[PDB]
Amino acid sequence: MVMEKPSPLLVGREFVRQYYTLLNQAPDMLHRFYGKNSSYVHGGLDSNGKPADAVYGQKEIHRKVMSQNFTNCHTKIRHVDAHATLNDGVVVQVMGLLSNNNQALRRFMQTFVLAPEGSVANKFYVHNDIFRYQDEVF
Amino acid sequence: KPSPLLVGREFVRQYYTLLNQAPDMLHRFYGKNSSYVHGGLDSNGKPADAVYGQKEIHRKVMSQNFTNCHTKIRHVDAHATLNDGVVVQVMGLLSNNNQALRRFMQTFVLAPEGSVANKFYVHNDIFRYQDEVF
Amino acid sequence: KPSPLLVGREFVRQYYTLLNQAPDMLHRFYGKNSSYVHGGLDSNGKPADAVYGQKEIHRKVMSQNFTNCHTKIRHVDAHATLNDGVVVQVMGLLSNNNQALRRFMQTFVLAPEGSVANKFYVHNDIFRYQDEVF
Amino acid sequence: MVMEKPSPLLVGREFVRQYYTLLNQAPDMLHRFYGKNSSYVHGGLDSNGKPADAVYGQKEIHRKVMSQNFTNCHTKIRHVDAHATLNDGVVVQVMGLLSNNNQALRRFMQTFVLAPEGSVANKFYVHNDIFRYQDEVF
Amino acid sequence: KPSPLLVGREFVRQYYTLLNQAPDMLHRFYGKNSSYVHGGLDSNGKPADAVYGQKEIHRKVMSQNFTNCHTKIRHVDAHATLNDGVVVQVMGLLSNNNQALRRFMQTFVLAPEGSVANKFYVHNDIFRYQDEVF
Amino acid sequence: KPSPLLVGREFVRQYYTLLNQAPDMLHRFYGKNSSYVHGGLDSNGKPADAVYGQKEIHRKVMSQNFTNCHTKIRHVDAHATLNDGVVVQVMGLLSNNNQALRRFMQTFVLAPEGSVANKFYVHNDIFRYQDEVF
Amino acid sequence: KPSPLLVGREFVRQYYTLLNQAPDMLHRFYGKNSSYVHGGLDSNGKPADAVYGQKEIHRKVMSQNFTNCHTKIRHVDAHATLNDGVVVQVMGLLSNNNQALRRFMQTFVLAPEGSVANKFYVHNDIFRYQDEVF
Amino acid sequence: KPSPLLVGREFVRQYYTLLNQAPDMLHRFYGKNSSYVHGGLDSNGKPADAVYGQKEIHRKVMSQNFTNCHTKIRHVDAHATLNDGVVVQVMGLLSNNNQALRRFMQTFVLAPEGSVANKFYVHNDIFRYQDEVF
Amino acid sequence: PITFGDFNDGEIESLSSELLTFGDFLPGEVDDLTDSDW
Amino acid sequence: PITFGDFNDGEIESLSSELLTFGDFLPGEVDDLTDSDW
Amino acid sequence: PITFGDFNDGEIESLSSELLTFGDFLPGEVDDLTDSD
Amino acid sequence: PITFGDFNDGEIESLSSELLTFGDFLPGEVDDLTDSD
Repeated sequence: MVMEKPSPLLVGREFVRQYYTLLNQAPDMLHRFYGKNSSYVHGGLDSNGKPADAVYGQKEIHRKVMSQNFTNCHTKIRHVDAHATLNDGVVVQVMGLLSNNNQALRRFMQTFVLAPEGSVANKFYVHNDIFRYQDEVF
Repeated sequence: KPSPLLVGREFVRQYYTLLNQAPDMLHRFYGKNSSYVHGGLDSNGKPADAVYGQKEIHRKVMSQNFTNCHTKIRHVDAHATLNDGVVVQVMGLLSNNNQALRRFMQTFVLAPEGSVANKFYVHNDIFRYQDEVF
Repeated sequence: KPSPLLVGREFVRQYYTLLNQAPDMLHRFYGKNSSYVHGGLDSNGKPADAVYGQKEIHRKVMSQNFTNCHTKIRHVDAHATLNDGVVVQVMGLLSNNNQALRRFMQTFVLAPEGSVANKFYVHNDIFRYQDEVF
Repeated sequence: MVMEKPSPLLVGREFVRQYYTLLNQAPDMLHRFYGKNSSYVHGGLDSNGKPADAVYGQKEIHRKVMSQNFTNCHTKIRHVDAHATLNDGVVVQVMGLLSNNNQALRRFMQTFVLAPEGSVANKFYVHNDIFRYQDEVF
Repeated sequence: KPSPLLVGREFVRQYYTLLNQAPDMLHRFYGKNSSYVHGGLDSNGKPADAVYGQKEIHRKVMSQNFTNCHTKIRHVDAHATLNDGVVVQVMGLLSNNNQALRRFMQTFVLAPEGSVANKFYVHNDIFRYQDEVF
Repeated sequence: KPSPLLVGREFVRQYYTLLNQAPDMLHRFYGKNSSYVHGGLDSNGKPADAVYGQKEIHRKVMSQNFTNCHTKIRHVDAHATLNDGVVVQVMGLLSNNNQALRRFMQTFVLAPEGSVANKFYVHNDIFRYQDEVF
Repeated sequence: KPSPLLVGREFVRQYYTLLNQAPDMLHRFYGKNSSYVHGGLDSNGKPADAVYGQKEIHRKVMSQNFTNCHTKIRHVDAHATLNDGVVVQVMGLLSNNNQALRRFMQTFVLAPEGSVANKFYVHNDIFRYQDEVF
Repeated sequence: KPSPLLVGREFVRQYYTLLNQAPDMLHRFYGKNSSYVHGGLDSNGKPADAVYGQKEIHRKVMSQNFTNCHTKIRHVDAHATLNDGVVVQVMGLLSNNNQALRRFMQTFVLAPEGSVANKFYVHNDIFRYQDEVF
Repeated sequence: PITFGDFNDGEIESLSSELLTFGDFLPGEVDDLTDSDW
Repeated sequence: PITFGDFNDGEIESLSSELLTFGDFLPGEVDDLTDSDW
Repeated sequence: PITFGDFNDGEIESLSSELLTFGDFLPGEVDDLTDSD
Repeated sequence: PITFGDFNDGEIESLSSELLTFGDFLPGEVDDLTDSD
């Protein structure tokens, strides 16, 4: 009955579950997860051969997220490992499979950094998101 | 007609492989009005109430958050039960998200279908950890 | 129609009372078509196979020769099953001949007689000591 | 609530408690603890120097119990060890201190054998009682 | 005025010597309206009802039936408390009838007496083994 | 006048909730002449002596630096004492900074404020990790 | 007099099907004076010690506890040896517990049982992965 | 300069009073580079190992855990060793845990601290129960 | 009236309900004589 | 109105009764977008 | 009738029942789902 | 003022406290009860 507060591991696992369920169902609402100074890169590839750079905000990450069509995405998580970091933040490492538009499942590797909003207790926003398919890099 | 041992062993293999690979597809193992515990504990520190109905089983399965749920089968015992059912007692170890392996037991009651022969739907699925009680 | 939880709890109490008060009449709990295994090992190390039939069950009980077995039922969970049957999963500690307690996992399957109300027989009995298989 | 008919150790401890409480209060009722074939010797010394012999019954054990005129007896058990024996009986081994009529405490050893009555379950009677003071022996 | 540590240590020594020698004489340690919750298991198993007053305390002590109850004092803490009382928490091992030593805690609240200074009577005595809980 | 059992249970849950969530304001529990000890060791291995005073208690709490303390309360027993005060005897497991749980033994003594009804403060706090002193 | 290639193919298909299906009954392939050496389990797992007899072979196989071990045979070479024995060297991809496919070599030396014609038992069984060596 | 017999008598009375009353702070009699050999058990009770320093000496004394020990001093011999040290050899009866009185010898070699005059610390402490030899 | 096997209702109780007794002292009669102190 | 320490009534539950929340979604407002599924 | 160990012809071939299905899964649909994924 | 170790004058002497009593016992009667039987 002792309420306590969520551990970093449980927080990270809950965030992974919430993030990928929302992405699979309503990708357009994904932009609500991030913040004003939230850096985001999601398996990009520019017209040069090197991985794409990262966005550093809200409007432009929403624009990127619309740029990727992100329809009927199926995700299969093989590894979520979370730990505590500076300012009660949680650093999360995720590995698994992702498939967009019902294509073949491709191996993805990702790193989240969640930070507290401060004013509201037990509220976290995605300060950092680093996602790469290990097929356009390996 | 196959051996109850045969049915139990094959179901154990299929269930504990599909649990690792695609846990979201586990709901297709059960049928209408099937009991599925697997809670271990609840908010009040008590064995979770059974969830009935494929929708409820799927919801609870998704809530459990099985990621790379490895299973270490120590023993599987299958016996014939009423209405050409099979009762399977599976004991072993389980590790979710590559965590520490915990001892577990699971009781499966698989009922058949008068329509399709050699087809079984899990009527009862009871799961418990050793540490949560001892 | 009493609750399956109460049915399983009452049966567990009676069975573990007769395990030591009077193991001679333990076979009266089992029906003609009934499976029984109580955690045995063979020369090769595989767990002992279950026996069938009330008389074979009685003979196996006598071979086990329970002498004042002491029970501590850590957990018992009973649920509904085919033909209003009950499946009971019990976890606890059993000590034989006043020796050290041993952890055990068990599954009972009780099927109604169909002759008189609220009467059950042990269709299936799967007992397993933890240390023997883990 | 498993009934779980009592273990020999608990049976023996309960018998010891009951014996040395009933003897402490009403030693007259002591005769009721025995039966027809109850042999009893209680730290006796005949007019020879050798320990006294044993009684083998009910009327003469009653007579003997009144003979040692037990009264305001203070007994302190230092050791009780009970084990199962033939015919569901329990063999009990007791050591401690006993003082009769408010004299000095005496080092005592004792061996009980309790046997089931047969008709009433969980009922025992003292088939054998062997009690000796150390000083009369050592 | 003596130190709370002093009173606690002296009472611990006297209590765990008189417990070994003359357990029937423990009833005098306590007084009117004093709690003595030393106990094991009950129908519920976890909670033991307190006994108040020297009458119930002596009855409960005789029910416990200490014989050669050896005590193994690992640690004693004594601090001051209300009305110049002493609260002492003592942890260690207990062995009744020369059996296996079991880990235990006991909390005493040495309440003073207003009639005569430097006197103390145990207003609260709480006992709990480790194995019965964990 | 609520039951001392409920008083102790509510205080236990509140105390561990604040010991985990916001350890900064843990000192607000205690009073002017309150004693505190939370399982320390000196050079020679003797368990650390208690500290007195609200400010010294706050200092000791900060030195202990409880970070995300996960606790499982195995047993609580609260009972009446002097001046309607309550003594609480708690047993359980506690782990700070998300390492493994450590078995702990604890005694609280809570005294009424005498100004506001149904108000209590921690007069005494004794905490000992089992492995440290056993 | 069955062809050595034929008996090698029959044994390889039978052994791997049974291994994927019923790891418990893997010991049945062996007997007395049979050497079984595999990847090896230890504190570090590097020292892979050979075990002999059905007792140790079954114990080691259950310790390795293959679960849904999928085997894709790439090559099989069977040849004749002393006492009309058959030596089998096998290449394939083995994926245990739904891990990745890993190259391996399994070398069998099969001896005739003597009593029943066209009956063989695994006299020598040397298993060696690829990644752990290279 | 204090008399050797006087200091021997004072130390013996003080040391045994501390041992009977508060065994916890028994280590305070010793310091650094002090040898303490006092019965003890390694695996059978025969291997007795000396310990050094207040750390080890207190740990050994607490492992011994004297409870209420009545030390009846029969004889005391004090003499002057080197560098104004004192050697004490004591005969008496020791009863630990309210057990039977047993004879013993305890040879102390005390050295002055050096800073404070008329101050000594136990440099060497050789204790031996008489009923371990003979 | 919940029964198991061929056991009558309350057959298990009647059989396993007897309390530990000594000599012929009915379970409890020794307690009074025993607690005859204050 | 039972209070412990100098804490105000209900302050304890006020501080400890914050459900685990993620992003800008309200508590329980992220699981509703994923109902109507199998 | 070439069998190995304490086996006769019939046992493991019957112990590998490819026709057995559970739930609504089509025969082998679960297997394929696990393989190559 | 002869003391040993870190002890000052008479802290152990205060520790003794023979006059401490508990319950209804006369001073030292429990000691006398237990040491000699």
